[PDB]
Amino acid sequence: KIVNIGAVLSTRKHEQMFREAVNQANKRHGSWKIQLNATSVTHKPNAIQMALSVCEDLISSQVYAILVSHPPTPNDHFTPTPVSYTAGFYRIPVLGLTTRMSIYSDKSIHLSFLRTVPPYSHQSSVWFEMMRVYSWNHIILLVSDDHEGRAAQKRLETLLEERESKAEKVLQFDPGTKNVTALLMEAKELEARVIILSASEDDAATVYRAAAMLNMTGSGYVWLVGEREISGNALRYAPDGILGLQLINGKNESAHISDAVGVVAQAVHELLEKENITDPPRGCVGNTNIWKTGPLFKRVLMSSKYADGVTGRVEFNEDGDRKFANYSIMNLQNRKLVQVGIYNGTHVIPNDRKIIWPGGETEKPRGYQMSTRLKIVTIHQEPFVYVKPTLSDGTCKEEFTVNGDPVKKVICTGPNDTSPGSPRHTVPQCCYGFCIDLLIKLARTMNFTYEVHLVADGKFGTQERVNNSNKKEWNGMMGELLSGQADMIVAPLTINNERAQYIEFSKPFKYQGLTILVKKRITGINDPRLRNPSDKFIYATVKQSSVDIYFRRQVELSTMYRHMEKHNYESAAEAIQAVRDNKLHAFIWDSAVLEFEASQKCDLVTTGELFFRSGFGIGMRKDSPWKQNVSLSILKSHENGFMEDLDKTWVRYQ
Amino acid sequence: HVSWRLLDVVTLELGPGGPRARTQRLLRQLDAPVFVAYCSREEAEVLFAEAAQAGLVGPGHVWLVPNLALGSTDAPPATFPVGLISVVTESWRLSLRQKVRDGVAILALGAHSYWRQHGTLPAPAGDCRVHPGPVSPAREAFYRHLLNVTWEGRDFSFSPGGYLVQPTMVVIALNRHRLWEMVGRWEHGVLYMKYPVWPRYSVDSRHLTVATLE
Amino acid sequence: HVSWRLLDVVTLELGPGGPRARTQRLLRQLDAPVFVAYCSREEAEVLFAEAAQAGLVGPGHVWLVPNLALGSTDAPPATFPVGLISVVTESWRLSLRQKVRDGVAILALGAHSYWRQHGTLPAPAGDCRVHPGPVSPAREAFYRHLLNVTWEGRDFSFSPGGYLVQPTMVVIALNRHRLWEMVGRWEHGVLYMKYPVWPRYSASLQPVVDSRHLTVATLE
Ligand SMILES: *[C@@H]1O[C@H](CO)[C@@H](O[C@@H]2O[C@H](CO)[C@@H](O[C@@H]3O[C@H](CO)[C@@H](O)[C@H](O)[C@@H]3O)[C@H](O)[C@H]2NC(C)=O)[C@H](O)[C@H]1NC(C)=O
Ligand SMILES: *[C@@H]1O[C@H](CO)[C@@H](O[C@@H]2O[C@H](CO)[C@@H](O)[C@H](O)[C@H]2NC(C)=O)[C@H](O)[C@H]1NC(C)=O
Ligand SMILES: *[C@@H]1O[C@H](CO)[C@@H](O[C@@H]2O[C@H](CO)[C@@H](O)[C@H](O)[C@H]2NC(C)=O)[C@H](O)[C@H]1NC(C)=O
Ligand SMILES: *[C@@H]1O[C@H](CO)[C@@H](O[C@@H]2O[C@H](CO)[C@@H](O)[C@H](O)[C@H]2NC(C)=O)[C@H](O)[C@H]1NC(C)=O
Ligand SMILES: *[C@@H]1O[C@H](CO)[C@@H](O[C@@H]2O[C@H](CO)[C@@H](O)[C@H](O)[C@H]2NC(C)=O)[C@H](O)[C@H]1NC(C)=O
Ligand SMILES: *[C@@H]1O[C@H](CO)[C@@H](O)[C@H](O)[C@H]1NC(C)=O
Ligand SMILES: *[C@@H]1O[C@H](CO)[C@@H](O)[C@H](O)[C@H]1NC(C)=O
Repeated sequence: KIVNIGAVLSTRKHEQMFREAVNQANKRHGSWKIQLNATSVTHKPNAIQMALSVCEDLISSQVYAILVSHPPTPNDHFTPTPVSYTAGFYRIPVLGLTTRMSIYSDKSIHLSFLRTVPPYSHQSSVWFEMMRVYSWNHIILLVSDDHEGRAAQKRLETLLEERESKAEKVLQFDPGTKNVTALLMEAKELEARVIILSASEDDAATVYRAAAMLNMTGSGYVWLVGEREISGNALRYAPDGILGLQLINGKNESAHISDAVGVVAQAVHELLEKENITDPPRGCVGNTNIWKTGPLFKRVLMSSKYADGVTGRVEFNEDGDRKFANYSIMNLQNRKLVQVGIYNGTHVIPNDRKIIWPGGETEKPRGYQMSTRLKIVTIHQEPFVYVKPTLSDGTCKEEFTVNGDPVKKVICTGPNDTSPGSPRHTVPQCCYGFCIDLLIKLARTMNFTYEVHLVADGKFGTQERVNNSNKKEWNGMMGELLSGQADMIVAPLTINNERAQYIEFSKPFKYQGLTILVKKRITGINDPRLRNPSDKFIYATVKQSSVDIYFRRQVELSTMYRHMEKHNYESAAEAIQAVRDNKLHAFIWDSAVLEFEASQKCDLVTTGELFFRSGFGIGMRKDSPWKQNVSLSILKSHENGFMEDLDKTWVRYQ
Repeated sequence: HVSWRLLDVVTLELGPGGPRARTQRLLRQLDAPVFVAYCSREEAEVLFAEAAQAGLVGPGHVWLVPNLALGSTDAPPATFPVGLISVVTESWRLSLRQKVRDGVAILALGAHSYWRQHGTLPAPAGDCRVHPGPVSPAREAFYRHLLNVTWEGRDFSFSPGGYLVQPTMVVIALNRHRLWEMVGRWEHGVLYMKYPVWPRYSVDSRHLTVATLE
Repeated sequence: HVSWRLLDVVTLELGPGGPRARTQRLLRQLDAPVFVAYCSREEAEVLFAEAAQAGLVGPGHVWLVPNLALGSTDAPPATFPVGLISVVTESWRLSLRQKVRDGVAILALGAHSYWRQHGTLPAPAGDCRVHPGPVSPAREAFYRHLLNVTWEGRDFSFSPGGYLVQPTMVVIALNRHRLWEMVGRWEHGVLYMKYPVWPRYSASLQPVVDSRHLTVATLE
């Protein structure tokens, strides 16, 4: 039972080296029960004749596993295609000594394949490890349009979704293009301060020179690239301080031979005993059939736990990855490279001396360039936000209060001067209230700069699957916050589960709930008049509100929505006049503002107690840098009786 | 715009000859009213035999399989449960002569469509030996000209990946006579039907009949 | 009251010369975190080595076996995973001299109980020349009187079956040095444990504590 294998190579000197290596590795066992062999050929330019030569190798010996390498020719992607396709028809295992392209990782197009060197996707994982070292959490992922680009983006997406913090505005550019300045200029606005790139070498030089023209290689920033972005001629356009990384002992592959035969040896003596092996597919013509045991041999070889090759302990993944290969981190230390870190799977050891960042500062630079002029959005609410027209002199009434202290007012732009019907009138109004004073305190504490402007929709905003069916984009104010129209939200805004996914909330500063309003009396939600709606009494709420979602997610209460959706004023405090008009009897709304209405006005009564608990709070975009501080500030105010004093001044004396 | 209360996902591996021991228990454990499967034809035969051994085959359960399996439409295989649903493109009229009539006609019409407006007849490539043509010439647009096409009322609108988009296709099922029969189709609009109710054709069974009044 | 949802019961053949393919095939396909197995020492060694072949001896799986195996109790053999769990009675480390002394003591205390009851012990009939096995009348009373005993804090007991009932027992394990160390005690139907959470070791100590378990602190 002479078990025979083969291996094709490139330089015809590594062929002699392979012959010597295989005959030396034959000395592992010589018990005469099992023997080994080898046959080697060299490459050729034409693909079709090369594949015919592979078929000649197939017929010339009942082969067991072919091995492939790369020649010094620069035709990268056209190198390993024919052998895999031809040998896949008989489930003949193939071993790629060195090929880093992404496409081969898919076991559905090259169903028989095994690799020892990891593809370009796996190095992305290393970045994540590095990303956790210095606490960077806002990224700018820059990638090309090639299949490797999609693979890298997908790998980084799943690895981020493991911890599931965020990605930040990935943008892809076409391959082999010039003047990429448009996308870079578009993405230069964002607050993130670290970029990641993985594309072609010429594309790397082009993006390097374009960023140099746009002045992005300067101080403070840092962006790191993959493996081939710091090779070839890309160094002729690269600035100092960009991180780089390569594999420990690649592109040699002679030592890699010393691994491959090894594992296949560790395979052969473990396979010939299963039950009924007895044959590989003999012939290369006419015999239209597959090997009866191909999948078995491939699966057994895949799970092989090899002991020690030249390149450490080598295993395989579910698809044939490198399984804990090594990586060396080099720095562009004044147009050179210095090995600063060793990545072996669990971390990167900073055993080196010093790392220089693109800015020249020798300390670890953080990203998240903090802005100074925010874009604050607000909404008209009776006891919290007061809006008035201005005196044509340039502002509105500057006068003392009951106590004599000046009530501070700002100037906010905003609406169209008429909510239901008007083209637009974007005019400045004078703008003062409780939340305005709280924002004044916050700005004084944290050195802010504010430009307040109202919403155009006039509504808070819920989920709405529009007639153009798609993902339900957020409505009005929340869409303005998410799209980038606004940057921070200060208003009497509820905190609910449906909003917690995309927004980060601060600690609540005023506890409040839901309560009924009538003009006398009434009861909570128990009466049959509400269990069974009556033609006399009318129950209406504010449309596009959190209460709409609350009544749109209750199983038993669904029918009340049937009433509520029938007629509900898509309106505001204007709908308050409904209770004055004796049309709408019951108005279900938030406790604080509706209770202030009872005290300020007359003949308006609130019945019973609350039936729901929530809270107001300042919200910001997902994982904004300010959160902690802002929250802390609010809590500190709550300690000093500031909130109680504001409560007194604004809604007590009434 | 629906709920789709999905039950669960299960992954199976079987070497049918000997290693299917744990697969039996794993297939016993499940419980769901709708099953959708995905495997090869021989793998389908062993999987359905194992399911029949397990017992989760009753008429109260329905199987769903893509066109990848059940390729041999012209021959109803054995050990297959009656009343499953599979979906195929327009191929009932297909045959050797049908494919012959389709292919050359579409290729020639595509060759002439680009000529219809300032065009010329194409020429073949070099050979399989010289390995020529590194660049993509203007004639590649001729290949791009083979995207939009129409004939015989059937829409052969294509896709940038090498397949057809907006297709006309039918949904099939196995009746009690062990022969593939037409059940419905999707003619560019919404689903059609020939049997408005599922006949659940064939003792410790399910889907009991319930009669009521309002 | 707990559900105790069984997964599978598997019977295997394990003779010194036997089909290894069948056992390996039946063992390689399994899915459960805990194991209970009933086998002898010469059986346990072979089965444990074969399980060590097919990757099932990590810090995630736990094995429990009765007192049938682990006969040596002083020389724990190889191929035994660290963390093996078994249950043995008291006198787990008592001296052989101490054991025989305790046996003589309980017999003497039973004899003393019989004299206090009636006055003396019965005469023996041990002729292995005749050996008639004539009749019960008197010796059965001595047996029934000896059926219960208690001496020097050791509370023994007996049943109609020749095995003592409800003694204080221990639950032992294997430390990181392949040595039997006491883990838990068992008295009067209430069970203790000296380790609040099962320390799981990996290839060499370095317990790779799980990612889905945490320590909550609270106060009265
Ligand atoms: C869809 O398939 C049709 C079927 O042949 C193809 O028609 C394309 O239609 C465009 C529309 O303008 C035509 O382009 C030509 O551009 C030249 C520019 O000077 C102009 O002089 C012509 O009068 C004509 O407008 C042309 O018929 C054809 N496109 C090309 C590139 O030849 C075409 O394959 C598909 N349509 C498209 C837009 O690709
Ligand atoms: C390719 O790798 C092999 C093995 O890692 C290298 O050969 C080793 O070279 C070192 C230094 O000269 C010696 O100490 C070892 O004894 C060699 N090992 C063997 C098995 O010969 C080889 O030099 C590498 N070639 C290149 C171009 O990097
Ligand atoms: C890979 O390299 C890392 C760092 O050089 C090694 O990490 C150490 O592993 C020990 C356990 O052997 C742990 O105490 C820590 O995780 C690390 N020790 C430290 C930081 O002092 C790791 O062992 C190496 N090998 C791998 C991951 O297989
Ligand atoms: C959050 O607040 C802390 C403390 O108020 C800020 O840290 C201070 O930053 C300034 C300028 O960068 C330093 O002069 C102080 O010494 C820092 N404080 C301490 C205690 O070291 C921090 O910058 C704030 N972060 C954000 C995002 O607002
Ligand atoms: C349990 O022990 C007690 C004494 O320790 C014994 O009970 C005596 O049994 C004799 C036998 O007929 C009778 O005199 C009485 O039933 C008991 N007498 C006294 C003074 O206790 C006996 O060994 C055990 N009990 C039983 C019921 O057998
Ligand atoms: C062994 O390899 C040599 C290499 O040329 C070949 O000639 C011979 O036929 C092979 N024999 C077997 C049994 O594989
Ligand atoms: C093209 O390059 C020029 C460089 O002078 C630049 O000004 C221009 O904005 C670029 N155009 C685009 C679309 O990027």
